[PDB]
Amino acid sequence: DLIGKVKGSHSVVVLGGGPAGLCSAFELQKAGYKVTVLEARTRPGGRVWTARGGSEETDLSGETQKCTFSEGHFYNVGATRIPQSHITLDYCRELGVEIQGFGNQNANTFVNYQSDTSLSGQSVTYRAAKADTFGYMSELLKKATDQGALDQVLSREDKDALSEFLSDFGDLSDDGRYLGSSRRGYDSEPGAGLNFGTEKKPFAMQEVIRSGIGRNFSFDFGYDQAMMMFTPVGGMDRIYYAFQDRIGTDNIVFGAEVTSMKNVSEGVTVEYTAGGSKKSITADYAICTIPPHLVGRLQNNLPGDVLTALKAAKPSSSGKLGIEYSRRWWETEDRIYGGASNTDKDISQIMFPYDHYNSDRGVVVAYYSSGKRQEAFESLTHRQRLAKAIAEGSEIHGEKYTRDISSSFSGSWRRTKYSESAWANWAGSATPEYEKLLEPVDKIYFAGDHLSNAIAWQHGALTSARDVVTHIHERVAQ
Amino acid sequence: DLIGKVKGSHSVVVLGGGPAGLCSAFELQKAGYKVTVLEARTRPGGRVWTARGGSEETDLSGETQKCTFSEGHFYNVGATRIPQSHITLDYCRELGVEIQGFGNQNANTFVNYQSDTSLSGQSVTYRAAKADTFGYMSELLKKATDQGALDQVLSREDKDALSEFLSDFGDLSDDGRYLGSSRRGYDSEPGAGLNFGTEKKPFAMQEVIRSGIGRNFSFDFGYDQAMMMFTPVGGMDRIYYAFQDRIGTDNIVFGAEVTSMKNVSEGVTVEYTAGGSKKSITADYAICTIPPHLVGRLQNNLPGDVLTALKAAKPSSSGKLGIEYSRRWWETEDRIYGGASNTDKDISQIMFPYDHYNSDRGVVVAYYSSGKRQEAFESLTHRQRLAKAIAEGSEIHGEKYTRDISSSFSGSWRRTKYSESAWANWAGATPEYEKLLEPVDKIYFAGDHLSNAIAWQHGALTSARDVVTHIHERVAQ
Ligand SMILES: Cc1cc2nc3c(=O)[nH]c(=O)nc-3n(C[C@H](O)[C@H](O)[C@H](O)COP(=O)(O)OP(=O)(O)OC[C@H]3O[C@@H](n4cnc5c(N)ncnc54)[C@H](O)[C@@H]3O)c2cc1C
Ligand SMILES: Cc1cc2nc3c(=O)[nH]c(=O)nc-3n(C[C@H](O)[C@H](O)[C@H](O)COP(=O)(O)OP(=O)(O)OC[C@H]3O[C@@H](n4cnc5c(N)ncnc54)[C@H](O)[C@@H]3O)c2cc1C
Ligand SMILES: Nc1ccccc1C(=O)O
Ligand SMILES: Nc1ccccc1C(=O)O
Repeated sequence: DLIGKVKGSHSVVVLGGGPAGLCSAFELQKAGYKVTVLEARTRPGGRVWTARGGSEETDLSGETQKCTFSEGHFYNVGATRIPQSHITLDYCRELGVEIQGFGNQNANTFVNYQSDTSLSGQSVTYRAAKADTFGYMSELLKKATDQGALDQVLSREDKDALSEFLSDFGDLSDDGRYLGSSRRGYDSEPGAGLNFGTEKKPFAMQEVIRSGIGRNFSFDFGYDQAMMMFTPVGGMDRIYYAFQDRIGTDNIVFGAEVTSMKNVSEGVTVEYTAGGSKKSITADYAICTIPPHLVGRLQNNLPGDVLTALKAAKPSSSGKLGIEYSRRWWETEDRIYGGASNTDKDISQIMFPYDHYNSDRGVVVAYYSSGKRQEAFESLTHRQRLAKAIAEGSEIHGEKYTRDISSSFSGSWRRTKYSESAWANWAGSATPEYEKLLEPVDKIYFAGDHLSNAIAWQHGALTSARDVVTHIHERVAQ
Repeated sequence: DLIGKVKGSHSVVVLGGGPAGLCSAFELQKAGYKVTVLEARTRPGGRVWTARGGSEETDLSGETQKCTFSEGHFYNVGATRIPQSHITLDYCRELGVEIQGFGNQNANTFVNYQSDTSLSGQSVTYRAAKADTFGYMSELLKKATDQGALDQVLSREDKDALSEFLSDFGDLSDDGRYLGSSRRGYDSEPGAGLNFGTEKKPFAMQEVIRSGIGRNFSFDFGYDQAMMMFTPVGGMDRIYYAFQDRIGTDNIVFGAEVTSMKNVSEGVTVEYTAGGSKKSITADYAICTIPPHLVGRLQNNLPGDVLTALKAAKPSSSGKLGIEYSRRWWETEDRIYGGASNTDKDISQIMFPYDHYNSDRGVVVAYYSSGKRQEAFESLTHRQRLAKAIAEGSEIHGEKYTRDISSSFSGSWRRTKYSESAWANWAGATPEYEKLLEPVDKIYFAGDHLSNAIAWQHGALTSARDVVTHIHERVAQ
């Protein structure tokens, strides 16, 4: 469907076997091209990397971690969740990669933030934080409406409609006050007979407002984050092993470290080291998916203004750490099944698993941070990272967070070879550097999530691949 | 564990093999009681009923439906979703019954309501509706705050903190106005290069308010509805087949219509018809989980005031209708994976499946409606119910709703077999509810109708546990 069949013989070399490079290869093959993918790593998928039992990684600081998670247990060190709009889902369909729901919103996970209130550092469930925030917000807006404050922008009918909504939205008393709600939850669960349970009591208005316990609620609305969300059963990398299988390992050189990319008379020549040897491959066209800050390191004959453009896609920090617990305390004690706790601490968030519900063990993502709050972990050894994660996590979920730990494994994307970034931020943000890089450089085409309007999304890398393959095809057709 | 081991030889006859009965028998057996369950259906589970290929049901009007859903495809005609706090999840663990997420909130499903606006009968995604509703709500509160309307209840610091939340929560402009948002979604999806996509433009403040487009938002917050929600993989009934297998089919008589229940000198005697044959069983105690409005039909020696209390638990209407499509158009076209569309139409809601994502076919719950809006379907034939469900569904999801239909299957709880109600609606804890919590000598009542979670498995299971506990303490005395 992407493009028609190609007439005659035509070759492409793809640099990088991440999502953009594998998608490119896949589509080019379908159309009848000869394709070769050159991947530096020994796995397919790039920044889509799933940590499981056996995974070993040596980072740019020379520390080697060996993952020992139990069979079936894993976490996604990069890409982990997909919204419904993204072409990633269509590819899961085409490739036969089963998906399942990803818990991107949960009433029972915690918020915990510092403030000049008695709620400072205190863990509060989302449903409680929500009921209080929306209760007092609805009360206040109703107060202003009744007061006449909005008489110049609302009719009398409007005011009565708005009021009705606010009473229900905020679960207000009959006289317009927020006095609590069953929406907060219960200290004792409603049962049978005369066991009515006991609601959790509300916090006071000023402390709710000043605590900032609602600071993350808008996350629920993000176009790429709103429920429903999805993820492949058994890891996000299953998409890229499905791509690898379809392309054929014959057409993918793993452990191929590209060192040179040059426009030549016959197309593009790419030199790479694989198996200790210097190798060369020439093809009619090349699709370069190596992260833009790493492309400059190659030997090349790219024009000055292209090399300057590449530098404007600044690299960024992000990272995760996952802990296998031998007891699913979050489910058994906290009644949390998936979702994420959120905090202002460096850890940023604690993400609970979306598989093996009610089982005996599980991996928790003890932190997923970015920017400044990932810089706080980058330089730390793995052991140090873990200690900092458990310390900060115990401040949110209690002592239980320190118990029943089997193993752990971290990644910091700025510190990981062949990435050296989580994703690009273009200086000046389309920027002129981004625009420039959409243009082919003779027979060299750039592709990847940085050359999309969904940077840090697989959809970005995949729509980039698809656009580039379409361009090459339309050129070949003439 | 619920109760310690009983001493000696003690028997209990459980009437009904739905959740309350099966839980009762499970827990009693575990403590070492002799237990026999009598279930009128062929299946266990009661109002937990999952329709699959081969399912056949003749309702109280004499219409027989035969489900022909493809292998592995189904829908829950009764219980379908579980919140994290319910003991239903604990029993799924105990029983080894795999659970998965249930899609109880979706940004991409539609709301569709009648109003005296141009939005009347028009489908709007939840994310568009929310963005507009919360965008304008935040603008209006921020305006009032800035104008000094709330200076008597908020300090300057409070005002500044509230304003900060409001701009974020409403995605307001730098000058405090709702001007639209990427949160609404995109007419054209943002892609690569210069394919920026095109944001869906906002409705006006008046349109939003006067359409009542946000009337269903508070559903998201219900204690028993808030995400995350769960459901057994492959159907809710799988809980009750798991109970059945633990209890053992030698201790359950299916096809066993109870016709009498009496306190007698030897304990409690229950008469039932099974295979057209009249049978009788006597046990030391009975646990009666038959819906309360049905209890009066039995030959009995219950006190008058107990027969009167049972009549206070008024039956309620609810039903559903599933359609198998040979194409998953909701996923492929509408980018809807699970969740529900909501409406003021009789259909009430259209629920999209939480399994077989990206497959070639699936079952849509074309309606799940209660009260007035189920009465509207109850007396219709299934064919008429289908016709509608399709007409109204096509008004929300377009002409595609009418195409690629394979088969269908409906249930209406009031019209059906050994239920004759979705759940109890007590007249006016009421005195009648309270009265029925007491044994009637050696006869105990259990069910979701004697709980603070009526219309939840949690309510039936906690009722069963309390009854079992009471029987055990009594034997201990
Ligand atoms: C922390 C984090 C979280 C994310 N969250 C999500 C999410 O939830 N959902 C989602 O959809 N997306 C998410 N992503 C984004 C997603 O991972 C990327 O968009 C996608 O991986 C980009 O694909 P790419 O092909 O453009 O680049 P990459 O994945 O970076 O692929 C580039 C490839 O080039 C290779 N390479 C580099 N140098 C050489 C060399 N010298 N020679 C040969 N090969 C080389 C690399 O090994 C790599 O395989 C996340 C990413 C990170 C890191
Ligand atoms: C439309 C609908 C939606 C619901 N949604 C949910 C949901 O999403 N989540 C949730 O947890 N729950 C939900 N439920 C509620 C759940 O199904 C009930 O709470 C539960 O089934 C109650 O169990 P019970 O044992 O009290 O009664 P029942 O399930 O009604 O069981 C009573 C049993 O007695 C039997 N019986 C009747 N008469 C006789 C006879 N004379 N002799 C012998 N046996 C007899 C019946 O066949 C039946 O098996 C829903 C219910 C309905 C109908
Ligand atoms: N894709 C991302 C970009 C930024 C923040 C979070 C994510 C996340 O989905 O993990
Ligand atoms: N348990 C029920 C009670 C009433 C309304 C909805 C449901 C439901 O969960 O579908």
